[PDB]
Amino acid sequence: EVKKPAFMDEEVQRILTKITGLDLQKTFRPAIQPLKPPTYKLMTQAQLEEATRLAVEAAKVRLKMPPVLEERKPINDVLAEDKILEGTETNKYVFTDISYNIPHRERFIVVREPSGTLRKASWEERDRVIQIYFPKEGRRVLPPVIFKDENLKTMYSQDRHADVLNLCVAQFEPDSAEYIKVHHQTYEDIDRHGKYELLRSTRHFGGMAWYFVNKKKIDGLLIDQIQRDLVDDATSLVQLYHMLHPDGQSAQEAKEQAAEGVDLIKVFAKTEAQRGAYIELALQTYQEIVTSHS
Amino acid sequence: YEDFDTRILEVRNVFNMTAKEGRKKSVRVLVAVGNGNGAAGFAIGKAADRGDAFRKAKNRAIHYLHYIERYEGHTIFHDISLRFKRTQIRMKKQPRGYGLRCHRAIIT
Repeated sequence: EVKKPAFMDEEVQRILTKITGLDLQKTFRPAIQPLKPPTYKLMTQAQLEEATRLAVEAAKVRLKMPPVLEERKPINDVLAEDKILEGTETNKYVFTDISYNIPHRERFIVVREPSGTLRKASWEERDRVIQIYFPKEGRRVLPPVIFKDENLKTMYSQDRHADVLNLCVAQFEPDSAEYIKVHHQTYEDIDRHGKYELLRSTRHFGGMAWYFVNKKKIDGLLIDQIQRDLVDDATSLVQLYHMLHPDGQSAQEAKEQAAEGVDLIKVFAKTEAQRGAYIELALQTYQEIVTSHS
Repeated sequence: YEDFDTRILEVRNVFNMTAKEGRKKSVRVLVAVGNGNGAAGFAIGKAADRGDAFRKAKNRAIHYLHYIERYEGHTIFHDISLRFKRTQIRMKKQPRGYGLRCHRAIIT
C-alpha cells in the first residue's frame, strides 16, 4: 500500500514551509519584554548581506513547526490488586520515579488507590506530576483558565490566534485531547472569518493547512492565497491535496490531463472543491489583473 | 513662544559691598527654557528685584536655543562622558521605559 504522507515527510515539510512563507519583520517582531540598550555595528554591503543571511537561518529555526500527532490512548493498566489494604487508606497515593536521566514518557508513575489496586497513572496525572518535579518554563501544574471556550473566543476577537497556539504548546502535550481541541478550534475560527494571514510567517501555518487538507476544506485558503497574488503557494496546496488524497477524483483528473501550475487549481475547482465557483472567479480575476496590467 | 516652558535652576542672593548702601543685594536667577521638542536654552538674569531677574533671564535664554539630537525622540544617540571645569557628567543611552534617572536639574 502506498504510504499515507506524514507531517514530517521531507516532501510535506517542503510544501508546508513554502506556503507558510518567511518575513523577517514578522518573525522577529519586537517582544514586549524587559529591554536592554541596543548595540551598533558598522557594516559594509557584503557584511550586511551576511547578517541578513544569518537572520534568515535563525528565522528558519524559529519557524520550526510543532508536532502534529494522533490523540494518545488512555492508560488503563493494573499492576496489582492487594485487597488486604482495602479500607486502610482514605486518599490515593501517587508515586513518581524522578530519576533524572529517564525520558518523561518512559517514567513509571503509579497510583495506590484506597481499594488497594496498584495502577498506572493516567495521562492527566502523568502530565501534572511531571510539571511538579520537572517544571517547564511556560507550563502550569493546573490547566489554565484561558483555554475555556468563552475565554478563547475573547482571544479570537482580538486576533490573537498565534498566542492561543503558542500557549497551547507550552501547556499541553502535542498528543493530548486538550491540545488537539484547542488547535482545531483555532484553525476552525480562522477558516470561518478568513484570517489566514495571521498565521503566515509563523510556525503554526503548517498545522493549519495540514488540518484543512485532511478535512477536505482547503477552498478558503486557496481563495485567500489567490487574492493575495500568492498563486505559487495555492498550486503547492493543491499538490499537497493531491498527495494526501491520491484516489480522489481531483487527483485522478490531474493525472489524466497532466495539469501543472494554474491548471491544477482549475482542476480542483471542478472536481472536489466545496466552493468551486468562487475559486475560478478569484483565479479568473487574478489572471485578468495580471494580464491587463502586465 | 507659548510652546516654550521656563524652569528655574537656581536663585541666589549675592551681595556687592558699596560705600553708599553698605551690603547691597541683587537677585541672580539661572533659568532654562525648552519646547519639549529638541530645542532648549539657558541664561542668567540679575536684578535687584526677583520678578525682574525672572523676566531678564527668561527672555535672554530664548536667544541661546541649542538644538539637541534625540535618538528616536526619546534618548541620546550614544553615551556621553565629559568634564566641564570641575563638574563631571556621565550620561548613558537607555532603552524606552527606562525613564530619567539623573540629577534633579538634569531631569528638569
